[PDB]
Amino acid sequence: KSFLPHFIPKNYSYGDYPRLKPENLQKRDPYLKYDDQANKRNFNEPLHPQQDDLDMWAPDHFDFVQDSIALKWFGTFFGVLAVFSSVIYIGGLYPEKPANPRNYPFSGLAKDLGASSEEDTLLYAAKIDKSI
Amino acid sequence: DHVRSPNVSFDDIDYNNSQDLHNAQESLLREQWIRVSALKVCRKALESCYKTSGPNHYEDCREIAEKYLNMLPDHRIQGFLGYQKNDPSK
Amino acid sequence: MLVQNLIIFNIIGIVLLVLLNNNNNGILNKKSLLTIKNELKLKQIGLIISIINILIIIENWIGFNSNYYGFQNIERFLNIYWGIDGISLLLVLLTLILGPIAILSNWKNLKGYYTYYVISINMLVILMALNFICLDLVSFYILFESTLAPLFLLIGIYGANNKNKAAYYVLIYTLASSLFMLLSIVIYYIIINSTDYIYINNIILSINLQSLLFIGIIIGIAVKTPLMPVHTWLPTVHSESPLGGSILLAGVILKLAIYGVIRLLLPNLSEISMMFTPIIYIISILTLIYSSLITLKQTDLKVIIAYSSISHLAVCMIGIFANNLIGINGSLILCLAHGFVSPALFILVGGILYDRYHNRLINYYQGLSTFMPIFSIYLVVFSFCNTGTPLSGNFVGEFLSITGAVIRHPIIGSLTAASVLLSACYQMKLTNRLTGSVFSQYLHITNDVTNREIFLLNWLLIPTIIIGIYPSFVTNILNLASSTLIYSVLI
Amino acid sequence: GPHLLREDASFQRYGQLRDNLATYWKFNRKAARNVFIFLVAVPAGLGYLAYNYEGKTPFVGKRRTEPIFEQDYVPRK
Amino acid sequence: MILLCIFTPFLGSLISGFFGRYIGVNSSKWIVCLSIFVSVVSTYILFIDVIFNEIEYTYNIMNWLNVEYLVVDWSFTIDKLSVSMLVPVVTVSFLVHLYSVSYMSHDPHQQRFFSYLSMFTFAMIVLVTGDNYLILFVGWEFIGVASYLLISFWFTRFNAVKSGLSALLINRFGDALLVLGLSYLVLVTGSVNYNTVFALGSYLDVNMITVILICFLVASMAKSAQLGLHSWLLLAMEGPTPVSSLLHAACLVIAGVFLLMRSSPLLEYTPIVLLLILWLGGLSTLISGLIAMVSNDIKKIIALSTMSQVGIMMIAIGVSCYNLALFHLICHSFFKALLFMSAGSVIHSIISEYQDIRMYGGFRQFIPLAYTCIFIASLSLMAIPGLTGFYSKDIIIESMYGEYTFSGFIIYWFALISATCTSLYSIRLIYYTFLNNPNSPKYIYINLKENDIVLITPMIILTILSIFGGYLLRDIYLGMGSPFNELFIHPNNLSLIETEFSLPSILKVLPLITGLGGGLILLLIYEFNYSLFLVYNNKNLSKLYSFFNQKIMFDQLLNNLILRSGLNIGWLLNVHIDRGILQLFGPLGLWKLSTFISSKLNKLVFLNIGFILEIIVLSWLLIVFKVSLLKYILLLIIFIIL
Ligand SMILES: CCCCCCCCCCCCCCCCCC(=O)OC[C@H](COP(=O)(O)OCCN)OC(=O)CCCCCCCCCCCCCCCCC
Ligand SMILES: CCCCCCCCCCCC(=O)OC[C@H](COP(=O)(O)OCC[N+](C)(C)C)OC(=O)CCCCCCCCCCC
Ligand SMILES: CCCCCCCCCCCC(=O)OC[C@H](COP(=O)(O)OCC[N+](C)(C)C)OC(=O)CCCCCCCCCCC
Repeated sequence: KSFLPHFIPKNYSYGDYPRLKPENLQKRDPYLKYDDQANKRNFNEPLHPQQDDLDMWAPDHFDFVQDSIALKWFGTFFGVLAVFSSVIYIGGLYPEKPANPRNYPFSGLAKDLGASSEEDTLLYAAKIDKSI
Repeated sequence: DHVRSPNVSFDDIDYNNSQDLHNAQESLLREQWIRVSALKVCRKALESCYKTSGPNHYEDCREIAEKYLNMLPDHRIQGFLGYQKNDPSK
Repeated sequence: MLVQNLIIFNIIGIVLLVLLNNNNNGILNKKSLLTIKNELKLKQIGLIISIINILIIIENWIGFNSNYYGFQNIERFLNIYWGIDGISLLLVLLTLILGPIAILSNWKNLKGYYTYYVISINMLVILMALNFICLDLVSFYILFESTLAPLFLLIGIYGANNKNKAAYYVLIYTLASSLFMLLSIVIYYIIINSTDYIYINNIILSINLQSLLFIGIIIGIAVKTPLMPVHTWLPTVHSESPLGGSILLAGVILKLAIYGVIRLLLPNLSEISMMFTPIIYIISILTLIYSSLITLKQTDLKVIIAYSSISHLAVCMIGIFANNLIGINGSLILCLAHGFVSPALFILVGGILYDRYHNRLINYYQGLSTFMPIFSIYLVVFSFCNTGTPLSGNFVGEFLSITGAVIRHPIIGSLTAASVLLSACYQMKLTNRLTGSVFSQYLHITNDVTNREIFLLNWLLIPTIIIGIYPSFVTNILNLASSTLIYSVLI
Repeated sequence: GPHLLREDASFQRYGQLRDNLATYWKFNRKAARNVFIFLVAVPAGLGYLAYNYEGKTPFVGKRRTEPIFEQDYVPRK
Repeated sequence: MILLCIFTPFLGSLISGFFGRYIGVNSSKWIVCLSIFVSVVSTYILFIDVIFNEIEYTYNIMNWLNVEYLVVDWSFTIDKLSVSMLVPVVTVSFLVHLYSVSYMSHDPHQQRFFSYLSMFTFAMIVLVTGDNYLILFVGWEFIGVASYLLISFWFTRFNAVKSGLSALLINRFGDALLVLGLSYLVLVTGSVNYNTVFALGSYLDVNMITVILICFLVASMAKSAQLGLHSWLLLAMEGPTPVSSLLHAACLVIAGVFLLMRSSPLLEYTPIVLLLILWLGGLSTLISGLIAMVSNDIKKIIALSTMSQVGIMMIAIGVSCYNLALFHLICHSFFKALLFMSAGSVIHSIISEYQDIRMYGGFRQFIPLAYTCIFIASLSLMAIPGLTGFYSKDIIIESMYGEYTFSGFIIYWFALISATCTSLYSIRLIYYTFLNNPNSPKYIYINLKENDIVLITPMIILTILSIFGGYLLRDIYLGMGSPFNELFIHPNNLSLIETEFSLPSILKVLPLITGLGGGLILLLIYEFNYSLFLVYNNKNLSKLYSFFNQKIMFDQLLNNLILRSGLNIGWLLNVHIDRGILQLFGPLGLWKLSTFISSKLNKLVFLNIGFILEIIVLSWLLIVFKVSLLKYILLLIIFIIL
């Protein structure tokens, strides 16, 4: 069922500060009546030293599955898509280009693409239409 | 009225003369701001050329774009401390 | 016509308040009329003094030439030369503006001794303002540390429960570090026989001696901005000092370190500043990143605001140490913008919430927009200004400082862009909590923001928006002065 | 005046603990590891990167001198 | 005309924000609607003048930044691209505002809601009309600001408050990268103006262009809720339905697409970024569709549909088909807004205001007008031939195969499955809400009625635009040779021919067969063989259902791992550094050192002749000893302090 968030210490010794079991106030029963109904807290109830990580204003904690199991599924999902992508690449099953890619006249539109002379023709031209 | 820069070079003054040194620092700074003004005017030509040319901006504004990219690395404020405290000849 | 008039008028102002209030102290058991209404007639005179101080610099501003290189309004007074340039002019105006604002913040929330508080505030404003117009290192240091004596007593008398600890922190942190800066100043007076700004800028010292001088000066500066890891005094001082003390400390004092870099490091130790720039960036980047993450775990309302100032001034240090005009101008713009938004956050926290409930713990406050809508409007607007949202002067300062950092160092200077995310993380988490959910069960319904607190928030918001939308008011004055600080030899 | 805030003892103890965590800090092996990472290891990583690429990034108006697209297409057949 | 189009929505926000108390609820809502309508009419006039007459409008208010060579002005331009973005923005905003008049009629804070709603419209107008990237950034930031105030409008609700914070902080993550990209733009080109930067794209280093547009890509993912920065999108459903209708149709969700299309002249010269955009859009399309088929909240399903459709625009950008992305963006803004409006009409029609589709059933006869709007919008979403979505979405899926590269072929399958899922969750959503056996109590059905005319009016206008809009505007954006110089397509990247002609005839109908045919199979199983979908029996099906119902566990991973660790780093910094070593090397450590040293010195001060005599005689050893031993004496003295 529920479990505490990460980085919540099991023990602490802050002098004479009371030592209480760390409780996530987000998991408390909402149908009960509290002095502070919004935060699910009664007046003068002691606070954990890291209560800011275990209250309503803390990030919402998800406890449907364990993080290791949740990360196993997350890697498995993208692992399937990775194998599916690599097989088609290594196998080379993706279709070939039906025709020669588009060609353009005037030395592959070199002058219209910022070229200055014949030295910089290949630096700016597109695929040159060799068949005039 | 429009006061003009008192052209003075660090290479023709004595730094012990605080007035001559002050003019050399001011003269170098004022020439650097003229380069920035020139750069902004040249960029205005590039902006106007790009809009009116449309798909022809590569050809119509080729020389202007080349000029802007060459002037950009050095058409900026560089200060006077660098040249005042250093002798390039040595 | 500036320093002479400013010192003489304020000294006469100090004497005038002392004569009136202390005339009947001779065990008279008297009642008197000046002390009626919490010494209203003595607070009013001190408030008028602060306003007149602003007019003094405005008269000299009319004659200021933005196209003139070098110091203007050069004046000899007390065997000291005083001058004004573009950078000094704006910082003086900010210091004097916060004068009346600091006094008005503690108008009717002090337990007594208003006359002592008023004189101390006006004395601090003038001393800090004079520190921007001195033209030598010795005069700079004299005014740099003269503010400690009025500030130490001010915190220890009008402070919060831990005022004793805060008074020790500010006195010892800022003196032990400034003494290392005095050593570098003493070295200048030994080998050059002068500490004049213009005289020492033209002298090139050995690369080893410049390293020693830079370290001595930077220790005094780094503690005062402040930078990590010498920053721990600032959260304690802000959380315990009175609201007017916090406004001056956050709005003026922390800006003296940035101005100190302009005067004491860049034009006189230019060669070693280039070498130290990677080290300064690493310290400031870690100061920015660490402070933002540390702010996420704070529970004191006023401490959260104190840490926010550390992160912003880290950007100012990064921008001011960039060797280009974009970074330098942006750092100066951010200092002016921070000089208004940061006091406003203390006013909202330590002046509005604290003056009603007297508790600075965050757990007692939530859903304040239900019965304090006017408070929440200013809190949200100033929260977005503090996070660098456009239309505010902070965004103009932060963007140019980040841009200047990238120009100075494209690789590690890019890390300064993390301030856009990190600043919104801690600032909005505080604002989202203070306005969200139902009204706090630990609070009783009371008055919203009053007219006096409305005036303080509005006239701190107005300069931020004006600078944010049209920063050319500031850039035009700074452009000629800031261009002198750049060190480069392009061939 | 009217004590508009209902002070809570648990909140005060929680607040006092947060403001005085330095009293109970111990320079153990756990603390030393965190101190080393934040104050030595992390600055060293930035320290190396800052000087490795210091003055080696001329990005102002950097020009392209290599063609982007391929001229001739080689079919897989 | 340009000034009236841009700043009129700002006037409505100011009027309701500060004068809404003095004019009442009703007049505040209509004045805001009036201000948006003025912008609507002015935009349509400009659309004819700009698109058809090839005219441009530029207004320069004043200079903003004048730091040496960096000059930025408060200037706004209306070119083909800007006015193309304005039509979805202002028109849908007006229809949402008209929709909001009757939907929010029972809310106690209507004046503030319309003030925030019109402010968002003004922020988006500034985003697409600025003539430089910094003016774009102004709208970019206030879009997140207004959305934060809209998602958390019901600030008394804890979930809405935290959801608004989630949207703001994730979008600020993109803003941090966006600032970094603009700074690099100033570093390389010394300007942020469109007319300056776009004129140097072919001459800049490819590495420099990649860094700038990688920052743009990260910023785009946050706004467009692509993979890795999409958790906030579903949390945006905490706000009122009019917010969701406006947000997910022609607003913040589409801001990421516009940024990449604006940067098309730069984006064409860094093919590696295009490869990243193509995969990021393709992955988000596949993931979003799978999640939407096991979701129960009606607004969550539509929100997931928005994420799936935005990715379709991204893959079009990834293949340099900026015209395809823009046209699908305009069409999507019309029928997706209709879905949210009609979804909010179903929630208002039911008395309990339930939002789970599992509690719906048999609404088709009771609310036929809402059903037809959903039915027509669903078919338009499913790219049914003849409708707006068919002319805008089907071509993009074809363009993946027409690219004829390895990445395009893989994304084609992802897009094909996305298209199949798009029909699958539309049929599933319709069946649960309108065709399933009733699940809600009988008392709900005897009080189930359609809403008023004011709510209906925007939906009918959108419904007609969801039938004929795409057919009329296809030639403007998808026509061959149409001049759209604002979007630059390199000659080597024009694949509109190989996509149109070389495609096998089977691929032209394959999405249709999988959509309608796959939808019929799902419909038959639900009606007659529902025992198959009792997935709580099978263990693998339960895990598979749970994995996609929890949205690829990304929300759990983001919170339990990334956000928690980021907060713990601050805790570690606070405990071990700020309150730790800096206190040992600080006031606390020096106090213990001072106490130890001063205690020793206190015992050395007492009146004793023998004590002082020995010290005086001991000092005589300094004279005797050679001075090179002073440091050894110094170490010895410290040893005695211990
Ligand atoms: C809540 C607290 C209160 C704060 C809220 C109000 C904040 C208002 C902020 C305004 C800041 C001042 C900006 C206007 C000052 C005038 C600027 C100026 O000096 O003129 C510049 C411009 C041409 O320059 P020039 O030829 O030199 O003329 C100078 C003649 N002496 O001359 C001009 O063209 C003048 C143009 C005046 C424009 C009027 C202001 C319009 C609104 C701001 C426009 C900014 C762009 C839109 C921002 C919205 C977001 C997109
Ligand atoms: C710019 C140069 C200024 C220098 C001179 C300033 C005035 C000095 C005090 C003389 C008059 C006086 O002691 O009078 C006392 C005044 C008036 O306070 P009050 O509330 O009326 O007194 C209480 C009596 N009741 C209760 C009956 C009303 O308070 C002050 O002490 C304010 C001035 C001192 C502030 C800083 C103190 C430390 C200074 C350290 C310097 C490095
Ligand atoms: C180079 C940059 C230098 C920056 C400043 C240096 C550290 C300043 C520490 C503040 C001390 C303070 O405030 O003194 C006050 C503190 C009071 O301690 P407290 O806070 O009440 O807790 C401790 C009390 N208990 C345990 C009861 C709660 O007494 C001390 O510690 C006395 C020793 C201070 C000596 C400082 C000399 C510094 C020498 C120069 C640097 C090598």
